[PDB]
Amino acid sequence: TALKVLAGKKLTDLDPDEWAKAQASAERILVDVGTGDARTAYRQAIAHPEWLVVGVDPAWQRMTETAVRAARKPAKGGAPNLVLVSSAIETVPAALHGVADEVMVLMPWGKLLRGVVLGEADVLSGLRAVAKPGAPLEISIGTSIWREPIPLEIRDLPELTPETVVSTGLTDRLAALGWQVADVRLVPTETVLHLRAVAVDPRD
Repeated sequence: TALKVLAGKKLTDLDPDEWAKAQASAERILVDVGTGDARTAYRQAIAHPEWLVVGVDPAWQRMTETAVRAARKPAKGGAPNLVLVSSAIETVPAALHGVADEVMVLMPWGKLLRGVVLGEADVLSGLRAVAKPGAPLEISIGTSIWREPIPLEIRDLPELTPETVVSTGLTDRLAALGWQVADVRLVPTETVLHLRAVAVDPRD
């Protein structure tokens, strides 16, 4: 019920009332699903102190170094608006339901990457669950991963292009789970596939 949040190197139960207070005080709430070492989320947190930047990742021990520098005083690189949550997107806590003004999936790997490419329901629904209505979903995937050697988790999958996003039915599956595709574009450095969706009612 309380979020399992990082406090430096240790894991912590975040006080449900403090969690609500932080959201209210924030002008915008941004959720980074799949953070890695979460230093991208940290840079965002430092760049936008009025934003509540929530980093979500199951591998919480890789975020610890960032969590340490974030826990410091403001004069030494502290980011009190950064919240690193230990969780998978497939099984998100109820405290994370509908909290996001924006959901980002930047350079995913493993199940998150494969889930996004294939359009797995458990992943897409988990992404949808944390978003407020009208919230944008940003997915960024570097297309260099389909060069050899190709990572195992997308090894059997054809390269994701704007045309394949449609032809594979990924767009349909996003639509059936509450995500309305707004834009898809290749951006070259390495080409980066950008997908933009908006949180809506699940149709088909």
